[PDB]
Amino acid sequence: MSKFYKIWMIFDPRRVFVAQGVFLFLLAVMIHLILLSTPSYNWLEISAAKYNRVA
Amino acid sequence: MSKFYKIWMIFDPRRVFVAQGVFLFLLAVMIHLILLSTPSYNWLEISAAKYNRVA
Amino acid sequence: MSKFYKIWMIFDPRRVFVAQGVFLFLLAVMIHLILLSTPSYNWLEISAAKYNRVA
Amino acid sequence: MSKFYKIWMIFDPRRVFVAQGVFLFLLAVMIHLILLSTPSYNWLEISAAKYNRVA
Amino acid sequence: MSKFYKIWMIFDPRRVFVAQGVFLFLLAVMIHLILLSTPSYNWLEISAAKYNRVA
Amino acid sequence: MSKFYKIWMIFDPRRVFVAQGVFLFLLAVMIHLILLSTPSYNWLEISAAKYNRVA
Amino acid sequence: ALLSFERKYRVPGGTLVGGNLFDFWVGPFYVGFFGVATFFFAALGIILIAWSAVLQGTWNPQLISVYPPALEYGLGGAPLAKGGLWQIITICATGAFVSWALREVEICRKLGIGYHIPFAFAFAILAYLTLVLFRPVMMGAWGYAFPYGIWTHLDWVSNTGYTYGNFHYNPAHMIAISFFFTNALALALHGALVLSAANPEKGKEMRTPDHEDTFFRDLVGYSIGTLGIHRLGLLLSLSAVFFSALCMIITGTIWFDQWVDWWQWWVKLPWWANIPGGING
Amino acid sequence: AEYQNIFSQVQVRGPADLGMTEDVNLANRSGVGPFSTLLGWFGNAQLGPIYLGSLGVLSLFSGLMWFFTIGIWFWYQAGWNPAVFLRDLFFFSLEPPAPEYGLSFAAPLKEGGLWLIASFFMFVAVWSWWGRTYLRAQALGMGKHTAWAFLSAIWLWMVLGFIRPILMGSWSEAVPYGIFSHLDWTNNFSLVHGNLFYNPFHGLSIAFLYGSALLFAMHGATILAVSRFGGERELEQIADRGTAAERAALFWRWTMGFNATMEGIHRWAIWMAVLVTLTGGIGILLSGTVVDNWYVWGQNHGMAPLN
Amino acid sequence: GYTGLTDEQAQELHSVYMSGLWLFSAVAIVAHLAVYIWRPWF
Amino acid sequence: GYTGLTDEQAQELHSVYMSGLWLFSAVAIVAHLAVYIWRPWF
Amino acid sequence: LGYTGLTDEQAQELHSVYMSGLWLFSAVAIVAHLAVYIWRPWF
Amino acid sequence: LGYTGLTDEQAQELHSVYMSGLWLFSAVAIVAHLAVYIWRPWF
Amino acid sequence: LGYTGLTDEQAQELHSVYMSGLWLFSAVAIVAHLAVYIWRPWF
Amino acid sequence: MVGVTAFGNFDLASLAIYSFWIFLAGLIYYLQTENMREGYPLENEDGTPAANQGPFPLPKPKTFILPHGRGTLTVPGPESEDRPIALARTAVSEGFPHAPTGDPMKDGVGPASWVARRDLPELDGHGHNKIKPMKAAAGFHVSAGKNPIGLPVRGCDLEIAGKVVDIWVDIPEQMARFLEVELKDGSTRLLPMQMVKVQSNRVHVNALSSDLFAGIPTIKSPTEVTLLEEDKICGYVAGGLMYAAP
Ligand SMILES: CCCCCCCCCCCCCC(=O)OC[C@H](COP(=O)(O)OCC(O)COP(=O)(O)OC[C@@H](COC(=O)CCCCCCCCCCCCC)OC(=O)CCCCCCCCCCCCC)OC(=O)CCCCCCCCCCCCC
Ligand code: BCL
Ligand SMILES: CC[C@H]1c2cc3[nH]c4c(c3C)C(=O)[C@H](C(=O)OC)c4c3nc(cc4[nH]c(cc(n2)[C@@H]1C)c(C(C)=O)c4C)[C@@H](C)[C@@H]3CCC(=O)OC/C=C(\C)CCC[C@H](C)CCC[C@H](C)CCCC(C)C
Ligand SMILES: CC[C@H]1c2cc3[nH]c4c(c3C)C(=O)[C@H](C(=O)OC)c4c3nc(cc4[nH]c(cc(n2)[C@@H]1C)c(C(C)=O)c4C)[C@@H](C)[C@@H]3CCC(=O)OC/C=C(\C)CCC[C@H](C)CCC[C@H](C)CCCC(C)C
Ligand SMILES: CCCCCCCCCCCCCCCC(=O)OC[C@H](CO[C@H]1O[C@H](CS(=O)(=O)O)[C@@H](O)[C@H](O)[C@H]1O)OC(=O)CCCCCCCCCCCCCCC
Ligand SMILES: COC(C)(C)CCC/C(C)=C/C=C/C(C)=C/C=C/C(C)=C/C=C/C=C(C)/C=C/C=C(\C)CC/C=C(\C)CCC=C(C)C
Ligand SMILES: COC(C)(C)CCC/C(C)=C/C=C/C(C)=C/C=C/C(C)=C/C=C/C=C(C)/C=C/C=C(\C)CC/C=C(\C)CCC=C(C)C
Ligand SMILES: COC(C)(C)CCC/C(C)=C/C=C/C(C)=C/C=C/C(C)=C/C=C/C=C(C)/C=C/C=C(\C)CC/C=C(\C)CCC=C(C)C
Ligand SMILES: COC(C)(C)CCC/C(C)=C/C=C/C(C)=C/C=C/C(C)=C/C=C/C=C(C)/C=C/C=C(\C)CC/C=C(\C)CCC=C(C)C
Ligand SMILES: COC(C)(C)CCC/C(C)=C/C=C/C(C)=C/C=C/C(C)=C/C=C/C=C(C)/C=C/C=C(\C)CC/C=C(\C)CCC=C(C)C
Ligand SMILES: COC(C)(C)CCC/C(C)=C/C=C/C(C)=C/C=C/C(C)=C/C=C/C=C(C)/C=C/C=C(\C)CC/C=C(\C)CCC=C(C)C
Ligand SMILES: COC(C)(C)CCC/C(C)=C/C=C/C(C)=C/C=C/C(C)=C/C=C\C=C(C)\C=C\C=C(/C)CC/C=C(\C)CCC=C(C)C
Ligand SMILES: [Fe+3]
Repeated sequence: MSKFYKIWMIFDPRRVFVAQGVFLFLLAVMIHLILLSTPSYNWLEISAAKYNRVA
Repeated sequence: MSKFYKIWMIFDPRRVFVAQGVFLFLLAVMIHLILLSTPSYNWLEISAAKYNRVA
Repeated sequence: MSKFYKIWMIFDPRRVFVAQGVFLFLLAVMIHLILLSTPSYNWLEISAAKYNRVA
Repeated sequence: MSKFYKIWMIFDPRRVFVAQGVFLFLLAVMIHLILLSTPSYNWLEISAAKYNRVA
Repeated sequence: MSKFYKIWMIFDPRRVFVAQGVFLFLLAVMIHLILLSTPSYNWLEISAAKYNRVA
Repeated sequence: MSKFYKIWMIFDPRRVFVAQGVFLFLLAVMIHLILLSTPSYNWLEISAAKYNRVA
Repeated sequence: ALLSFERKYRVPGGTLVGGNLFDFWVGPFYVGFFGVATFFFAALGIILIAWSAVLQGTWNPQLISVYPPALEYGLGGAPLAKGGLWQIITICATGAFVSWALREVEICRKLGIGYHIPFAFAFAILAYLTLVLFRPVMMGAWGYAFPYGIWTHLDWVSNTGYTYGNFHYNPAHMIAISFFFTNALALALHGALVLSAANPEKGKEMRTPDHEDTFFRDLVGYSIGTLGIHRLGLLLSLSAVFFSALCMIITGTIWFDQWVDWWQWWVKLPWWANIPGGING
Repeated sequence: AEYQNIFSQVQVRGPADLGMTEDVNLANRSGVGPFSTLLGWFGNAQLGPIYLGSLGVLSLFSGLMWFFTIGIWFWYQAGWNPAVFLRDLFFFSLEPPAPEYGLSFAAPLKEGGLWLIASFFMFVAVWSWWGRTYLRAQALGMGKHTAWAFLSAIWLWMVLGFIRPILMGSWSEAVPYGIFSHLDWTNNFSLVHGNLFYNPFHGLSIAFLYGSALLFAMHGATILAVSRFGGERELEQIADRGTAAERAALFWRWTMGFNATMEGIHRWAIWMAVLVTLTGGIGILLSGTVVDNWYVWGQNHGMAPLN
Repeated sequence: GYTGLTDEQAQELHSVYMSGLWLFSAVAIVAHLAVYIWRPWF
Repeated sequence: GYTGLTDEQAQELHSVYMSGLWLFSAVAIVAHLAVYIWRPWF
Repeated sequence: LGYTGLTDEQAQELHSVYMSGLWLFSAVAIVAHLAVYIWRPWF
Repeated sequence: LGYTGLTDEQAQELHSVYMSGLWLFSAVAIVAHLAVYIWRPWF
Repeated sequence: LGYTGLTDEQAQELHSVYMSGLWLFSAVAIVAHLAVYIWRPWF
Repeated sequence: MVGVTAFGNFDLASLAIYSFWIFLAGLIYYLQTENMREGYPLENEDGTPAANQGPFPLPKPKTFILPHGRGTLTVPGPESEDRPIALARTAVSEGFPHAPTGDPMKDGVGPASWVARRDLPELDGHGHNKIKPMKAAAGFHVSAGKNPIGLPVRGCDLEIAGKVVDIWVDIPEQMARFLEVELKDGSTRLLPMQMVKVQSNRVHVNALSSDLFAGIPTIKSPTEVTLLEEDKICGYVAGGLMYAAP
């Protein structure tokens, strides 16, 4: 575990930082998409009932 | 088992770490999607019923 | 039988190990999906009925 | 019956070994699929009746 | 009868053995499929009746 | 009738023997398929009645 | 006016008809015998379209529509206002398109190049003549041809298609579509690959056709080559139009029913027609 | 009749050709494949080598899993019967979730869950192939025209399967995986939206699709017509214009009054093809979201007669 | 000789080919006898 | 021979191949016995 | 010794920074998850 | 040697590691099958 | 000494950290399975 | 958004279609000006700049950087013929043909035209001579199709001009690019591979009568062909289709 750093002599940081930057963004958007598609967690739609802004 | 380390004498370490990273990502997403697609294990729809949210 | 190892004089073991890995994984994935399609063996549904997780 | 080995002087073992490997797999899968589609021999549907799992 | 072996001076046994392998296999496949198509010879359907295995 | 051997001076024996092999297979199979197409000679269905195999 | 290299090529000869009577240029355009023929038919066909717009009583160019004779007229002549103008404009279109191909043959001769271009264009002419001439003549009425109108010819495509159900099930129409999509794929790739070599990253030298071969082998494990790609783009385009013409010449002449019902011949092959399960069991 | 240069008369085979190095990471490039004498009549005979690497493996594995997920659903729909599988092969279909499920991931595996799983593997496979198409050009120092051209096709594909379903609010709007079923979807889409012929961007998309057959016929015939002057060697005609490029230019100038260059015809080519799916994707994105009946929209915009 | 097989090579190779043919065709006859004993077609 | 192998190599190669085939055949023979005991097809 | 041509010390420097960026990111991630759990539990 | 370029010494050791993987994988597969069988027999 | 150009020592160096990573990942996965089993048994 | 208009019938689909017409007009202007990098400015038949240059302007110069040290090309640029053209006017008006003043095959005009290309070989990606005689590239051999080497070469007059002694191959593209023909004086010529028909017992050259083969422009080195030499050879042979009389 103390040699987890040894990866950087194996993998180029330019490749790794871009690949991880793309990955994390799409994972985050995927989860926000999943929750917005779920009526029990759509925070905009929850607020519409909580404050009765609906109708 | 003492000589499984000789895998690294025959396979390039980058190709192995990439191929195994790719595998574990696709497998993990597939199982979470199988469970979301399973009415008895979708955690979002479970909690929606448990707390009388719209479900 | 004792000479079976001479297979590695015939085939590049990198290509065999790659080919074998994807063979095993596709075979295993097919068997699990066959059993999930099989109502008497879908473990996700079996537990759902055992614990009354639907209705 | 003794001289059969001279066939390896005619065909490259790499090609023959791969060809018979693919043949045996595709034949075996075909037979198991013929059996799974045969109601009198689908072991998954047999054991479902034998143990009254159909309910 | 004595001279039929001169066929190997005309046709290179590699091409002959491949062509013969395809021919004989596909011929066997024809006959078994004709028999499976034939009510008096479909051995799986005969065995089902003989052991009452259907309904 | 003696000089029929001259054919082999004009037509390459390989390219004739291939043509004969394909021709004889096609002619034989065509006749067997015609015979099965007539109930008068379908040896499977003659046998089915003779041995009372479908009743 | 000339391209800076053009003068050395403007020699006499190569004309198929008329010798030097029309062997001259008009601006950039070569004339020749068939250029005179082309312009006459083109101008007449265009002007009869504008006159048909007067008879129809619209000046919106998207509503202008010249309909063929009704089916009651068979393959005979119709009144000009009621299908006869369409018939003359069809003659003019055929005269213009054929003259244009023949004018291209003359330009090929004067430049000493192969005849591939007028030959390829002749496929488009045969697809046109299939839809306006050969198939209507087989079916026995000019009214099975399409109307000359920007949107009204799409009504003909719709109404002709839905006469046979979903027209996607015509098996030759499927093959034509496959060539049309594959041609458009290959044109995107070929344009991009040549441009990516001539226009590399900033400061780099022009790439060679060795880099072009290398990129596609790296990408897909094969490379058709400089000559293969131009053969392919030609044959994909011509195959698309051949199978398009074929799909229509059979439609309403040897096939009359819903095209979806054709595919049952495979489903009802007797070795598996009755086997339970699936979609058709 | 003369030689038309459509099939080769003589094939020559040298050594295997390994291709340019530049900045290609040569450990990731395979050996060369076998030669095909059949392909040699029409183009090059050599198969391979191929470059794999990281986006390669990602794309090929996800693409395999997409294909395998559909295949198993077809084997299930066949009831595992190998005969029914071949009878009904074009009739099987992995359908998207039903409309009541909206965009929620809660649909059962048989009612649309496997379609989401299949669609996820397709998403990763196609997008990782795009990055692979960008990086293979980068390693050779080439322009990114091929990756930007591929992005135009991805745009239509993303609209069909992802963006428009989200904007319409259900996965039921997406295309099913199946031979006849995506055709039934295409027909049904046009009927629900009131004849897609009267969509102006479907009209444009067809204009560029016909134009692509027009233009590649013209260009392919042109280059074969001048191939007797080495005109197929287009990069050397760009660098050092020969008689091939001049005869090609003067054919079209004398025919139709204007002409391209050897470099500039490939810009016409790329845009004619790119505009097929660019305008196409817009035309689908407008369908149902902005216009629900294109024929009536056509009547209000002066392209169909009023009632 | 089109294949380059010498007369001795062809007289050898044929002997092994025939040996396999007789073995294969023998096993086929055993199979036919068993299936005839199970269910005569003639 | 057109594989380039010496005869010695072909003899060696065949001994391994056939030992594999005997092992594969043995498992198959047991598998058919077990299935025939479980559920005869004749 | 290696593929990238980083030194062993350059690897350690970059890794120490990378890990700190990860810990800052995940620290916010925990606070967001705990906040959403307190607001609206999913179990 | 043969066609690859591995020697007898190299191949005979590699095969032992391969077979160590085979039996370990197979042993877990036996345990998985027996556990599933005890839970739910398929014969 | 092998195809990869790694030495017998470099191959042991990298294997030691690979197993360090594998055991950590699987340990977290084991904890995740046990938590979910306690929450909602699938057997 | 369905039915929502800013004004009139102008909905969001109207905004799209009008925006596209602006984009298309811009793209067509971009495409045409890109295609003016060769052959412009336009000239009068005497060679002076034509008063009408058309509606599109010349694009700004781009520079291509050529591999293997061969310099840079700027386009558009100064673009003289750089050679004599043996043509004379047949009319005082513009737009008529110019007749050859002498022998057009040898003067290199009309379909016999050729361009002052670079007098160096075309190179492959490594910088070797791209096209070579096959004897000079040892791995190459005819792998399928009728091998022409040793066949007699027949003209359109139906008389034998010579025999095929080698194939000149494109090395990277691995294709036959010329046939070398040995004439009845033992001097050779290159024939373009696309101009010949490799029949079962002969090579037929439909462009040339058997006497015209001596007029084929000869290469200066027996082991390479320059781009200038290629154009002269290919032009000369194609010129025969118009100018080879019976
Ligand atoms: C439904 C969608 C369709 C969609 C249709 C398809 C759309 C997609 C394809 C787009 C293709 C673009 C075409 C292009 O690049 O044009 C510029 C180029 C430049 O040539 P140039 O050589 O470098 O310069 C011009 C000049 O030096 C040529 O020599 P010269 O001056 O001695 O002779 C003149 C020519 C023809 O020139 C002209 O007609 C005037 C310029 C036309 C420019 C067109 C674009 C800009 C103005 C557009 C609005 C002009 C409004 C007035 O030769 C002759 O005149 C000899 C007589 C024969 C021609 C008689 C024409 C009779 C009048 C008919 C009406 C013509 C209208 C243009 O060539 C020309 O100028 C002549 C082109 C002639 C055929 C054009 C066909 C394409 C459609 C019409 C033009 C594009 C706009 C849609
Ligand atoms: C009843 C049927 C309807 C109809 C309904 C539709 C619908 C619905 C659509 C079209 C669309 C199209 N129609 Mg329409 N259409 C009809 C009538 C016609 C007629 C005609 C003569 O009547 C024609 C010529 C056309 C023509 C066309 C095209 C211009 C356009 C598709 C462009 C394209 O490239 O797609 C093919 C290209 C793609 C789909 C892009 C694919 C890219 C992806 C990334 C590829 C992934 C590959 C995958 C991973 C597999 C890999 C395998 C490899 C071996 C590894 N239509 C009638 C009116 N049409 C489309 C459009 O754009 O409309 C505006 C569309 O969505
Ligand atoms: C065969 C493969 C593809 C192909 C090839 C092709 N087309 C070609 C060529 C080639 C190789 C040419 O050499 C030639 C050319 O010069 O190109 C610039 C041509 C050409 N392809 C053209 C168009 C075209 N090609 C099409 C298709 C295709 N062309 C095929 C897909 C299509 C469609 C709809 O798919 C169209 C519209 C022209 C640009 C040109 C032929 C020009 C020509 O014939 O000019 C002389 C005639 C006129 C200038 C005008 C004639 C006017 C008529 C007398 C009146 C109008 C009648 C018409 C029926 C009205 C229709 C109304 C519509 C709304 C229905
Ligand atoms: C601009 C519009 C046109 C367009 C453009 C276009 N398409 C493109 C490109 C461009 C410019 C590319 O660069 C790209 C490409 O690479 O082309 C060669 C592509 C492409 N266009 C494609 C298809 C396509 N394009 C189409 C259309 C269009 N493409 C338009 C006409 C169409 C249709 C329906 O019209 C199709 C089907 C692909 C050929 C390619 C994109 C490839 C891709 O994304 O693939 C993803 C999937 C995989 C990588 C693998 C799938 C599974 C395989 C079976 C591999 C399995 C391997 C595994 C290891 C096997 C193991 C087996 C075990 C059992 C042992
Ligand atoms: C020294 C020379 C001496 C010459 C002697 C005289 C010879 C005259 C006969 C000529 C023989 C061939 C005529 C064609 C076949 C025939 O019998 O047709 C007779 C049918 C009549 O069918 C009628 O009868 C048909 C049935 S049937 O065929 O009779 O069974 C029926 O289907 C149809 O509706 C009905 O109209 O008419 C035609 O087929 C139409 C011919 C159209 C020609 C002009 C076309 C103009 C319209 C636009 C298309 C333009 C295309 C331009 C192409 C460049
Ligand atoms: C679906 O089926 C129907 C219902 C239609 C019925 C009819 C089906 C039908 C027609 C079936 C026919 C089946 C046939 C033809 C089966 C044939 C099977 C064969 C050929 C099997 C062979 C197996 C061989 C094996 C397993 C060999 C393995 C060899 C090994 C492990 C060792 C390999 C050798 C070496 C490593 C060499 C080392 C030495 C050196 C010198 C390098
Ligand atoms: C890629 O190329 C190479 C050459 C490198 C090959 C690589 C091959 C390789 C090394 C693969 C490795 C694979 C691994 C790590 C596989 C591991 C598999 C495991 C651990 C599987 C475990 C399965 C367990 C199962 C199926 C258990 C099932 C139990 C069941 C169904 C019943 C349980 C009953 C109850 C809980 C009830 C009673 C008890 C209680 C508490 C109620
Ligand atoms: C109503 O039903 C029908 C439609 C089918 C009615 C009938 C229709 C009809 C027109 C039928 C016509 C049938 C005909 C034309 C039958 C002809 C049969 C023939 C051509 C039979 C020939 C057989 C020849 C054989 C088996 C020859 C074998 C030769 C062998 C084994 C040796 C070959 C020689 C060598 C290996 C020696 C090589 C020597 C050297 C020096 C290397
Ligand atoms: C319903 O009725 C139907 C429609 C199905 C009627 C069909 C009627 C019909 C046309 C049937 C046709 C049947 C035919 C033509 C069958 C022919 C079968 C033959 C010829 C089979 C031959 C088999 C040969 C075998 C198994 C030989 C094996 C050889 C071996 C194992 C040895 C290999 C080794 C060597 C040769 C050594 C190499 C030597 C050296 C020196 C290197
Ligand atoms: C539901 O059922 C169906 C309807 C789908 C029917 C299915 C029936 C059917 C046809 C099933 C077929 C199954 C088959 C053929 C399975 C075969 C499996 C095999 C061959 C498994 C082998 C596994 C081997 C393993 C796990 C080996 C691992 C080796 C490892 C980890 C070490 C590799 C070696 C080294 C690192 C070498 C180191 C040394 C040096 C000197 C470099
Ligand atoms: C439909 O079927 C179902 C889905 C229901 C069942 C399918 C069942 C099936 C076939 C499952 C197969 C499972 C297998 C074969 C699992 C194998 C798992 C293994 C071998 C996991 C190993 C994981 C190792 C990890 C995560 C870690 C390694 C760490 C290393 C080497 C240290 C270096 C790394 C770093 C310093 C991290 C740097 C940071 C980043 C972000 C890369
Ligand atoms: C021999 O048997 C084997 C099992 C071995 C192989 C059988 C192989 C076989 C029969 C394969 C069949 C394949 C077929 C017929 C495929 C047909 C595909 C067609 C026609 C597709 C058409 C259109 C597809 C489109 C437009 C898809 C777009 C998808 C997109 C844009 C992805 C969007 C992503 C999602 C909705 C997923 C979102 C999920 C998450 C987690 C964010
Ligand atoms: Fe090109």
